[PDB]
Amino acid sequence: DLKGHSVREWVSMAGPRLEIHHRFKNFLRTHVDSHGHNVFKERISDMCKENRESLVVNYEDLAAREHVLAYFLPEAPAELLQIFDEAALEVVLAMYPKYDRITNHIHVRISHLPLVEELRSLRQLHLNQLIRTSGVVTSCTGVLPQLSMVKYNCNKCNFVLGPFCQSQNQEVKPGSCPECQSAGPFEVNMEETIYQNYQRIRIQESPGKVAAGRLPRSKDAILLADLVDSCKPGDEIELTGIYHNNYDGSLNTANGFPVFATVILANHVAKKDELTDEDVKMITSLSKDQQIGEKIFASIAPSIYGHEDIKRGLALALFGGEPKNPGGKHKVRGDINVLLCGDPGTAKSQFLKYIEKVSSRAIFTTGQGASAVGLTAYVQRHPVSREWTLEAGALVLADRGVCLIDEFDKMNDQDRTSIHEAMEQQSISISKAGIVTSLQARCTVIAAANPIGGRYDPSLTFSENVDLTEPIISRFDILCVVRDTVDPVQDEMLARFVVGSHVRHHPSNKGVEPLPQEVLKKYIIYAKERVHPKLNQMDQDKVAKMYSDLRKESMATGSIPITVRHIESMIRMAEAHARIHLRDYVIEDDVNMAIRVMLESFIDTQKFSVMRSMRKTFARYLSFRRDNNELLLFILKQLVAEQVTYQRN
Amino acid sequence: RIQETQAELPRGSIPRSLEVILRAEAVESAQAGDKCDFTGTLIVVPDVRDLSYRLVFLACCVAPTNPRFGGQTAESIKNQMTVKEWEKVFEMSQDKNLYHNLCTSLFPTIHGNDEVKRGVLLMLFGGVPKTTGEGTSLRGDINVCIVGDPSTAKSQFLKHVEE
Amino acid sequence: RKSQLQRRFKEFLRQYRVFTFKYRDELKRHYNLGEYWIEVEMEDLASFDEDLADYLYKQPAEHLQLLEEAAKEVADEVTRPRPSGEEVLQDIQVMLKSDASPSSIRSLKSDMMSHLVKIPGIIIAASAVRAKATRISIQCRSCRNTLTNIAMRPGLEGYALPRKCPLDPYFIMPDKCKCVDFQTLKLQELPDAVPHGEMPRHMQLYCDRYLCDKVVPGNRVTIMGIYSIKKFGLVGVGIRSSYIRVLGIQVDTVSPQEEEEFRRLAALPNVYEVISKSIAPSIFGGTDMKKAIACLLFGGSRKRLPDGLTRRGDINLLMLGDPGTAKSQLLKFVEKCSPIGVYTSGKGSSAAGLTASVMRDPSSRNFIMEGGAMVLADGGVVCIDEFDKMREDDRVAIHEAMEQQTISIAKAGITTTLNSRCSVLAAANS
Amino acid sequence: TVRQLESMIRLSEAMARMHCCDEVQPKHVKEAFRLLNKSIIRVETP
DNA sequence: AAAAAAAAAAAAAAAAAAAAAAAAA
DNA sequence: TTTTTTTTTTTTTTTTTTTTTTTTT
Ligand SMILES: Nc1ncnc2c1ncn2[C@@H]1O[C@H](COP(=O)(O)OP(=O)(O)OP(=O)(O)O)[C@@H](O)[C@H]1O
Ligand SMILES: Nc1ncnc2c1ncn2[C@@H]1O[C@H](COP(=O)(O)OP(=O)(O)O)[C@@H](O)[C@H]1O
Ligand SMILES: Nc1ncnc2c1ncn2[C@@H]1O[C@H](COP(=O)(O)OP(=O)(O)O)[C@@H](O)[C@H]1O
Ligand SMILES: [Mg+2]
Ligand SMILES: [Mg+2]
Ligand SMILES: [Mg+2]
Ligand SMILES: [Zn+2]
Ligand SMILES: [Zn+2]
Repeated sequence: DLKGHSVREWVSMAGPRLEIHHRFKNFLRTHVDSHGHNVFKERISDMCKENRESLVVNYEDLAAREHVLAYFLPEAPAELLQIFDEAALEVVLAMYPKYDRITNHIHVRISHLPLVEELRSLRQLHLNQLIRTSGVVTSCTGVLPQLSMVKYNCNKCNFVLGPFCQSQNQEVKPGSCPECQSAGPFEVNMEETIYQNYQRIRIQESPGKVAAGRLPRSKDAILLADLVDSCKPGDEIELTGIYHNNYDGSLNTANGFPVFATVILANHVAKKDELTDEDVKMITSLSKDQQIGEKIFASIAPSIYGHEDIKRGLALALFGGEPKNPGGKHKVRGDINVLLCGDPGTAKSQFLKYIEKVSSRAIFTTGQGASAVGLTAYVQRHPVSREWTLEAGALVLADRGVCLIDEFDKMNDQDRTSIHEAMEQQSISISKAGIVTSLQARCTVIAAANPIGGRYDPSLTFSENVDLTEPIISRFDILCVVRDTVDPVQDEMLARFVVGSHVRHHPSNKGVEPLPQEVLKKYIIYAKERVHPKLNQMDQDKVAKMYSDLRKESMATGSIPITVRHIESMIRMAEAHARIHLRDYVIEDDVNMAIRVMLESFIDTQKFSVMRSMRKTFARYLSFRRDNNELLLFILKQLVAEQVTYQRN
Repeated sequence: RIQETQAELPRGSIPRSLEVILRAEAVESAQAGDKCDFTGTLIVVPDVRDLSYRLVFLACCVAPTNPRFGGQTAESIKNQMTVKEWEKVFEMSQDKNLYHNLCTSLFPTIHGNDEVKRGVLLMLFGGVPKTTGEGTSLRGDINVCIVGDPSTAKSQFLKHVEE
Repeated sequence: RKSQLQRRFKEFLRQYRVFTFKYRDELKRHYNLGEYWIEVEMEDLASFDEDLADYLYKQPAEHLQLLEEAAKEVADEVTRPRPSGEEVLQDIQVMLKSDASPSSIRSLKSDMMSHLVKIPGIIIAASAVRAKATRISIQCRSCRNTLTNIAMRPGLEGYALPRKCPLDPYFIMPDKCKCVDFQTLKLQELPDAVPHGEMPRHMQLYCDRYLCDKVVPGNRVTIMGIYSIKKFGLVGVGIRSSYIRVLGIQVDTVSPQEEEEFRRLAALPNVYEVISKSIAPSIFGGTDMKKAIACLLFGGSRKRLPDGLTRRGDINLLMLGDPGTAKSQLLKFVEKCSPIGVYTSGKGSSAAGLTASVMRDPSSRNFIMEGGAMVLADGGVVCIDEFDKMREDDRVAIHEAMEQQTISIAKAGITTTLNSRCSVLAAANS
Repeated sequence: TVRQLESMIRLSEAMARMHCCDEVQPKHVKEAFRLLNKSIIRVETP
């Protein structure tokens, strides 16, 4: 239909306007599919059923069926899109006549626009055109209510004025009221006015796409009444919208050039990136595998070789225990805090990052200030929103999740106090400006740290070769002492692992089976939300005798003793292990495994001599579920290492 | 916004900055930190009424002050070059012992310290950055540190690399 | 007609029963007490006349005015006979509450504007009580006539003076205008409801006559109000900052029968034993320690001699032991059981100092008192864990406070002595 | 530690880049290993 | 006892939100 | 006369520097 003088003026005329209207209606009715007969039929049906008041329209099919309309679309998006909305409204009414009571309007969204540009490539030539870009949302305000159909109220004669439709370009100015013909001030009439949601976001170039010697560019976009809340800061989004320019933006103010600000009137948003059913069958299907414990323990941080015990501890921490407060006066936490202390170059931060990735409501912070959110609460005006807000500490943000703390031994005094408070009383008390409040932070703390001097020395007990006071360490349920000891076989294996990773992740090329990560987190969700094991089958006799023996042995030597909190931690870990298997009743094997883990941690926290003392004295407990091959391999490795040391000295 | 070059700075004076203005086509040819030559016209912009004027440069073209190539992917860079430049580059690529030649040429005035020269050369080249399936970023740029007694030509290595 | 709606509200107030008429008697007692306000349960209104409640939910602005007028008339009808000097009837603020579960702040879209909305939150700032005019009088400058009783709209809605009796000849007489209390609060979304990676949203609350200072920053609150925008003489275009008109506030977290219960509980021969075994039942052993903690909880008696000197009556207890014994648990119970109690560590707590501090706001130049655990715990118990790891300033401060019960602070602005009458229960390791 | 393996891989990559080679031959790995070994210095003491 | 690092004070700059007055037509 | 743009003022916050204080050899 190429004809005339101006594209926008061509659509402006009533003739082609109605021609396009009816052609688009016929396209909606007739364009069916290759095989999905009348996609728009079920589309509109679903939209009306959920009351979505929107219609995403692919550009490819619209161009195929009606090439003229698709060509006209990007040149003058406003008029074509308004016509499409008008057409779709009556199409919906024909399909759903009663739906006319709902929103009295339908929005048309267009997706898969062929030509996609970048924020740095925007030019004046793109003014007033439908354009598709990609970017990261760097800021987003609240859902501000914007005037849609105002009804100003004349003061002198108290007569409400008719609906003056609000334009996104200019603020509406009322004339003189028809009744008393007064051009007075007038005021909005909120009760009779109708509004529309108005959100303002900023979209910046993806850092992975910016060139070497260039900085990312940003553009402001306006989401209106249905795209609101479709984005959050940090989202990678494909945005299709109108590169609008003419609202009020012109630096006519002194000391200013005739520049024009630009905002993208958003028309479609697509984020480029868990309440299911019948997956309970899936989770239960492998829950009865009878060896799922090994599978899950091997399915943690698959990019980290070895460190199986650390992976087991992290699994137990993930599934968690059972918080219980007998009466209301004995608060016992159901969490399993974990501390990984080890010499550098052992992938502790890798474990913390994996937990960040795999666990919902999981936040990451560092002892240094290099983390986005700090450990301590405070109140201030947020730098980007300029609004006075109570910045709760990181621990609070992970109220029911996981807080990962890297560089646990490099915190501030106030950071140490805050972590102590959170770990002890499971809450934070703020009295900073005038906010005398106490908000609870029931987080599981997974911490990573290096030993004093950069190397862990087994000749010294754990509590003394770490820059942490005894009270802090006393609140961790598992202590993992990661040691980097020279071992040719393990060194070769790890070298092969990492070098193969490097090979496989080159830009050009871009004893059980671990569960897929998505299914692993589904399993974690279901177990952590549904099964609540009760320890009605624990053998009090065995636990009591074990505790008494450990007390006697630890006090027989000048070593850190065993205390009640160790029994508490063993109970929590047994409950967590039961939760992994969804037993709903802690079983003898669960208790034995929890004892194994707790004794391993407690023994490894001891000095070198006491290490062997307690190993030999309690080897039976520490060998539970540890087959003969593992112990034999460990002993052979010890013997050959002794031989090597004798050789090379 | 630009500022005066170091060579032009008179004794004991801060650099001068005059905000140049770019228009269509040549609207992003200059990036922060680049040494650029701007060709155009000096103009006055106003900042009963008062005539307060400020000088501002309006540039009709922007080009690098010291062009690298006389003429981003490997082939694109290759075509960016002239015939003679590519002849030189290909010749040195086939030049056996190019390692020592680069070491000597890059640091002619620094005696010995072959290891540090090799380190900074490999630094100038660097590794290959990579991205993991989980999204982890594999660092592909090598850093270097130099520690030792004074007058060991450390700041000289830094200045060589900078210049 | 609106008169019919007000009549129906009058009938609901006068004749709603439960027998006893709750609201009639509530009006009687409140007006006699001078409260001049009532708390109307939304569900009772809906049950008695569901149309009224639906109207309130759809058009709160004028229906609440009708309800207030009806309540005023009913109060007059129930308490008209008054002594000379106060017979003038008093308007009545009508707070309304309901059991409906609150709606998350994220659901306050544009559509809910001007509807009655119930949302939860945490108040992070409260402004001082001020004066807003409900009835103003304007006097012409030229003719000096008066236009008394110019009705003023509630909420953040100013008013434009008349232009014609010169032009704009009117000025406001402060001495003749009636005003009421006024306050603005900042409500943040509850941190639990905030999505994982997401900023907390905000809202601005506007209180009224008797709602002012019913909350203090830090309270966890449920607010039922009218979602409203500012109305002040009319790249974002046509955006009017939105706020909530507070109508009902619920702050989340002794009868004579209970007094007699306490009397008989004390009279028991073994009251001491039952109290001793009734503090840390979960914790095993340490009967003497539990008895001592009960004694600390009840405290001695403060004595002020005729010379004015004071003898503290609050017991201070210390517990040194190995880190195995349940003593931090004991402190947690004590802070959970004492009438006024606060748990803290030796180095204060998380963004909550131990002892009070005084700083002068360089801009407003006031004397801001940032209260530590001690002053907050006045008249109660402070449970200090890791009591051996204080800081020198705090060590001296507690040195003074535990004996004198007062913290003396003198800054570049002023000298003062905050009253910290707290019983200290300290835990420590060797 | 393993970070030295990362450094060795990166140095081999840079060595390959120097000659504009497309695959890291063993000679580049040998040169990177030699340089990194020299960078390590023994802590002599009386 | 003296130096190195950290914390707090204090002063200057910026945003900005709103009320009032002078200049323009 | 009536609007409008500016003018201020009145708060508040933020950033740099300096000074003061705390910890270590
Ligand atoms: N067991 C392992 N399996 C796989 N890769 C490993 C393993 N141990 C170390 N690496 C790799 O070696 C490098 C060093 O690990 P990483 O950077 O996580 O150190 P770290 O333990 O966090 O040290 P630090 O305490 O210094 O922060 C990483 O590239 C990591 O992928
Ligand atoms: N091996 C060397 N060969 C050539 N010049 C050297 C050498 N070592 C030191 N110098 C000279 O010594 C001067 C001072 O060295 P400099 O780099 O300032 O010491 P530092 O590393 O302590 O800063 C330099 O100007 C440099 O020319
Ligand atoms: N006598 C006891 N009765 C009941 N529980 C105890 C007893 N002693 C210790 N515990 C348990 O041991 C754990 C350690 O107690 P805690 O008060 O944290 O020690 P500390 O005060 O040294 O930190 C607590 O969780 C507590 O439940
Ligand atoms: Mg690390
Ligand atoms: Mg130097
Ligand atoms: Mg303790
Ligand atoms: Zn009128
Ligand atoms: Zn008059």
